[PDB]
Formats: sequence, structure tokens, C-alpha cells
Amino acid sequence: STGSATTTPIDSLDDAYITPVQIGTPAQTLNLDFDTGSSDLWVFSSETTASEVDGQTIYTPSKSTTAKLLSGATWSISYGDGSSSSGDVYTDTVSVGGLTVTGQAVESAKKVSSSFTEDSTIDGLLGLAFSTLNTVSPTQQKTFFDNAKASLDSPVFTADLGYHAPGTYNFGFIDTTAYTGSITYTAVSTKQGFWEWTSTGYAVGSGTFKSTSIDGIADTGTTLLYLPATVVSAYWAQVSGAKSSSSVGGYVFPCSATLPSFTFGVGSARIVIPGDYIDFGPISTGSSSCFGGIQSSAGIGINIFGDVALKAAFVVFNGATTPTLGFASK
Repeated sequence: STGSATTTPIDSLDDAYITPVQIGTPAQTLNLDFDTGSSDLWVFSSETTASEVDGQTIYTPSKSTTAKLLSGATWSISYGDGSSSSGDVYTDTVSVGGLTVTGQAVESAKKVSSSFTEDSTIDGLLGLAFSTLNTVSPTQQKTFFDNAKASLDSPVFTADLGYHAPGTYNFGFIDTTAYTGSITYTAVSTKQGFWEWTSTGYAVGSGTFKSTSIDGIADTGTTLLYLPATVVSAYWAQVSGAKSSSSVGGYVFPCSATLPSFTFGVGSARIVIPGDYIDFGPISTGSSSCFGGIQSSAGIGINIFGDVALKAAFVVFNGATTPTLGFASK
């Protein structure tokens, strides 16, 4: 089997991407944030505290003939941005792009933090990291990918995120029309439960490539590119008037600037992030200070190749017995 679904930016900045997902029988379609940095499929639901719902579409298990309470199971998750959610668990049929999994754990939110409530466009998350990070207790649950894997034509999914445009998540096949050149594969460590890999270095603009190992995760659920402070300082030093602002919470730059590109290494291959991908626009409406898309990871504890980086590539998440990542230009 295979599946193919379009993923759409939630706003003009590409802050996140939503992908429609069918849950239950008859189908209830929710727009979920596919997150390769977490491992829970959770939704706004009929159980979510009413004051914490503001415009989201909810899953109502009582209207699904295939829903079953997963008795005693609870979940609770905290994300790197300080957001959180928790609740109870149903199993139900879940389809993405024509690929169906029966008995998928659908984590029903009873509580969500303010950032979720305030984002009316995101109806929940669909985690695509390794199932070792799933938060369901007392019986940990599998991701949609892990449940689908054995049925897929190939044990893979691919992320093809757009810059200010829709893109695609495919499951079970590699669309050889979706990228240019060849795919470079690189080793993955699953020790922390992430798609963790080591970049071979970077360049700023037309500068020379610096060969250096940068361990980090491929995380579709993170907007920006978070890298070591040395790398980030080297990038922003090439932008007149850029500075790190403790008041704003990262590097800002004059909105009048033209940003340089940023290149990262994947083995001997190179992925180039155009400068415009690094512009996240005014820090507040009407400001002439703009927020940068490359930020320091120093206060995180891990480097994160988030959407800024991933949308410059066609990315293969290879879930074979020995997992690997692949990157191609596009």
C-alpha cells in the first residue's frame, strides 16, 4: 500500500503545515501537524475543555462506529516550545492520503495549552518520530507510520514541504519526479527517539564550505533551523544590522536586508536554503525589525533541522530495520 497527502502552510510565514487526516467511521477529517520530532497522534476532541477550543475541528469518538476506548490509557506531552496537551486514548481507523491503519491510537485531548487553543488552524498532531517517544501510559502506543509499515510497498515516508506553497507527505514510495539529482542517504541514531543525523558542515552565502560535524534532528514540527551559536553567529555576521535580541528572543535583522543563503552538508552533498526562506518577517506588526529563521540551539540541548531547512529538500525518512535519512535538492 501507499498514501499521498498534500500539506499546506497554516499562514503566510510557513509557521507550520497541516495535512488532512480521516479518523473514524464515518470519516471525521481533521487537519493535523505532521511532526517528525514527536510520536503521539493527538487531537482536539469532544472531551477537550470547552474554554480551550477556539475554532479547531474536533474528533467525537461517540460518532465513530469504529472508535473504542483504550481503557485506562492516558497521555501527556510537553514540546520544546513549552506547549503541552494531555488526555485519554481511543483506538480507531485512521487514513492519510488513502493509506488506512486500523486500531491506531488516537489520543483525545482533555487539556491543551494556550498556544494550541490560539492556533485555530491546527486540530492536533500526528507524530512521526520513533514509537519509543510515545507518551501513552501504561501501554506505549505505535505511531501511524509504525502501524502502517508492514503494509507499505517500502518502509518509508517522504516530506516535501513547500516554501510559501503546499507540498506533499508520501508513505510507502519515493516519487522520483519530486526531486532533482540523486538522494544522499545518511545514518540515523534512534537513541533519543528522533530522526537524529550528522550534517557534514555548512556555508554562508557564497562563502567557503566549513567541514564540521553537526548532530541534529530532522523535525517537521519545528518552524526554524536551530544550530550551534558559532554557526549562527557566522551567518548573521553577513547581514548588516543583524543582532541577537534578548528582548525578542533571538536574532533579528533589518527588514530592508537581503539575506544570504545557507548551505548544509549531507555527506558529500549540499542542500542550499535560499536567503528568503530565512526571513520570518516583522517581529510585531509594522516593525522594521524582522525575525531570523536561523537561531541558536544553545538553550535547547539539540540542533534542529526544522522546516526552514527541510523545505529546501526532498527528505526521505527510511524506516527500514536500519533507519536512514535521505536528502535531495528539488
